[PDB]
Amino acid sequence: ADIQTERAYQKQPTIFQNKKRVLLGETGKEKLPRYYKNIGLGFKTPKEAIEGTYIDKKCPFTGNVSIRGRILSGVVTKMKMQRTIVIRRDYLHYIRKYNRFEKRHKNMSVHLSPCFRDVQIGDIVTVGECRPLSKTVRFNVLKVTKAAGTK
Amino acid sequence: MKLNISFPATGCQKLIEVDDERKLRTFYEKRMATEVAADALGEEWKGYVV
Amino acid sequence: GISRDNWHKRRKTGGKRKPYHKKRKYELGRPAANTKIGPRRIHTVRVRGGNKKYRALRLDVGNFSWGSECCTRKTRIIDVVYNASNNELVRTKTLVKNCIVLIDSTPYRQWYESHYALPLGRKKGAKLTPEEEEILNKKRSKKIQKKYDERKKNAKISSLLEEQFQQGKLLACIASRPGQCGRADGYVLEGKELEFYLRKIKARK
Amino acid sequence: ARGPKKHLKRVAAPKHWMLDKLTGVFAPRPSTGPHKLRECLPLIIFLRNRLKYALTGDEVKKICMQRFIKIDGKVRTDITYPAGFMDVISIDKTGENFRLIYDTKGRFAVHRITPEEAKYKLCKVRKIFVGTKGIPHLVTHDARTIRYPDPLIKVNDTIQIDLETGKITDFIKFDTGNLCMVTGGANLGRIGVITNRERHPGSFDVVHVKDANGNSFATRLSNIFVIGKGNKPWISLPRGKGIRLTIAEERDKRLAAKQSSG
RNA sequence: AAACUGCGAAUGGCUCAUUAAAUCAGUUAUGGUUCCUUUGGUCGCUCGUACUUGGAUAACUGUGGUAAUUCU
RNA sequence: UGGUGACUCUAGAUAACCUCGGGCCGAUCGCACGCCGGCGGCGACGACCCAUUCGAACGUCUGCCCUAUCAACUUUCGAUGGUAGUCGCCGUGCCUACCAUGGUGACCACGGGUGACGGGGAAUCAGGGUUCGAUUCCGGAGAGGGAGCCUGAGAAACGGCUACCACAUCCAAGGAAGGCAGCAGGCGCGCAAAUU
RNA sequence: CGCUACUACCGAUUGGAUGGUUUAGUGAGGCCCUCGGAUCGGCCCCGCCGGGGUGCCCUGGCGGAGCGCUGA
Repeated sequence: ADIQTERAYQKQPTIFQNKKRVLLGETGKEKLPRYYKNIGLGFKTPKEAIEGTYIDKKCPFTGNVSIRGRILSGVVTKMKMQRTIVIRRDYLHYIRKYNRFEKRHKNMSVHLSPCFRDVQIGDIVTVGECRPLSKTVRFNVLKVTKAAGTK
Repeated sequence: MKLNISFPATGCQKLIEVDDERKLRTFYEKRMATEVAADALGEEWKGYVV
Repeated sequence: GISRDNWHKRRKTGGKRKPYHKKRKYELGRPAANTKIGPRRIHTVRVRGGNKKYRALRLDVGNFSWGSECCTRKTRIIDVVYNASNNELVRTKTLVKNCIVLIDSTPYRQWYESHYALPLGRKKGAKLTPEEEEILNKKRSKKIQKKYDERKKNAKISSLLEEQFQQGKLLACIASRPGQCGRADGYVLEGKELEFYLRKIKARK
Repeated sequence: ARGPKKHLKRVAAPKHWMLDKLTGVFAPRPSTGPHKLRECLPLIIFLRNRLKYALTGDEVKKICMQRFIKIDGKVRTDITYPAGFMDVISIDKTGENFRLIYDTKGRFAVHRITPEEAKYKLCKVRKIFVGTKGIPHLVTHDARTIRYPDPLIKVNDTIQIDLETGKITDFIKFDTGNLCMVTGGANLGRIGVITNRERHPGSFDVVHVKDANGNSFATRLSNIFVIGKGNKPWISLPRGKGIRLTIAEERDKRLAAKQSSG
């Protein structure tokens, strides 16, 4: 489970990992301090974020992003990108002339932190608005709700 | 060609029109801000540097 | 000129984009500051709002930090050995952020001598240079030697750090952007970061 | 486009200036100042359109350049100077002082005050921050930075400052039961007692206010300006006491006044 | 009066060619930026010729060049 | 110290650095005549930096006309994402290198057309709708067509500059000077629109 | 079906008309030449007597050059 899989060293920029230790008081890797924050609006930090080891600069809990703006929801449809998933948001648009609605949808590419493991296609995810993380990504997954049709 | 000579010590200037090429030959092929001994312009210009 | 706008880019669906205006001044880009190693030459560029950016073109001196000991000194930059973005940024020796550089160890070594109270380390070949052994042996009172001993109690330098200090060079990372601030600062590599970058350089060579 | 605009079309001007459309194409574009463009009152509007002391903008310029107008105790020669909520306008030559207070219809009333009450004003604080060697600071709705404020003064409270010295004299905490004024929105100009505040994290808070006659309304927290402790005001209220009358009672009062007075 | 300096000339006015999630409208964010001016306005917080320092250059005076310019 | 729903916020502390193209902590003016080599009151103008005053810029949550005789589109040329940088005022494939194959579509993608600037809004009232909106307010764009810049806080400015393209003015033929979709006025075009 | 009131498609046509729509080359340009630097500049080694903290030497106009020193 190597973390350093890139050409540059991966580490949380806040945590200093070169502090001097004591020889007689150290036997094995003692601890690596973990940087994590609690995002607002009542969202609880997942356990895997606090006690994990992954490095994600776009993670809402262990990264540099701040959640602000719209809190949305959607269902996972594709998981074929690194730390990024595609969710679909279905809604009904009212046509005034016919007094009726039509089904419409929009796909949003949202960032999924490694603190959410075993997220499946069809799960309901709560996303929060953040700064542009890529060309199309502007939302971060904050909570994953398992689908009713799951194990 | 005409020559616009000035004497900064007195602040006096005089434009003398000369059409005499051999008097101008001493200035040819010399860039600005170069000091040239101007004795060929006239018999009264002896010992003059312009 | 060079533009940083996004409306020249294909849409997320892949469709073509038709511009509604021509290039604006606030969307401009500027040529890179390929900050080589050499005598200090920094050009100043005026930016939006009247502020100033320092476009460093040549640098051989930087303010690097020894994080574990919290000892940052002005040091000379000797070489670049690793770039995590492009190999040609090492071959052409440009100073950019997060690039691994060789720096002198003389200021940190001298501060360590001012720290030195450790037992016999690496003093085999000796130096025999007078007026230098004052900073190691000196004449000192009892409580001053007691303080130096209590400092020696907590002196511990990694073997890789020692091996670098023997050669007179240290591995460091540029934590500043020389093409934007004119300064090539950073910190000396230590610990697992040092091990990782040593493996990277070894595998590259 | 290409830098800031310097004009204001007369029909794009704030509607509470009560400007008419046939006078000209332009309205006096208020200069930058302690109050926002859409919730200020340019000195020319007050001196000409309200007080009728001047007939044209040139006469307003003459009055202002004679150094007769003082806003918050300072002589202001700018005829488009933005004067706003709780600002004190003192004209010494004619010996009258005005306080810019919204009337119940959302417009700046000509509210005359005694010269004793013209020596202070109420300022809602916008932020408190610490800077420059641990020195607390305080920013008001009036864009005034007051150093070394009382540690009990927090955001959304209103302080009372003496105009001559520019120092905090007293303050009122933001709490239920305190009298308040609405400075924006549909309920702008209304005065009542704060009854309940609903907090919406990440969004705007809602404050519920009740009048003296029991009418209850609500507005966003940014629109609340607490006037006094409890139900008594620290400043003098306009001819209407912040009560908004329905159009039926307005018409009834107008008809009764027409009947009684001949 | 001239001329140097400062400021404005990026507002206003005109037109609708381009432009089909582009522009725009309502909503929200900048905790991801800059901001002349206005208004408050850190402005003896640095620990070894100050009773006022220095190349200049316009206007002005004179010599001019070009068929010609708000050229010089 | 003090805040926010949430800071890698603010404040504090130690080690240092601080740009040829340096960096803030003042080398100046205002008619009254006044005080126990000296002090003083009002101002004006500057100037770092903090305060969203005016903004600008960037985020696409939702909403836009006709067309399938347009069904698949994007990925030597970034196409979607990740990592590290460059550049930028800043977030970002914005650009570069490496890595992973993604991303969008019959809930109309992509392509084409529009006698398409968008909106506030305008033309009958049964109710519902159908058309229109170049046009005085708001937003955008452009200054013959492109492109590139200087100055500046702010312009890719055109009653600023520099080129090329198309027109076009004076010339002594060496050269010089242009941009009315500003107000008026001309010509042309026209069914179609005013006073130098 | 031997008359006209009756543009386009097909044109053994490539005869023509504001027609830039992309390859491949060339190529404008704020000269951001790190190869460039006769000119322009208070000491730099002097002419010499402007005059001093000593009509007696830390001097107030470089007359005046030398790819030697530095400066946009």
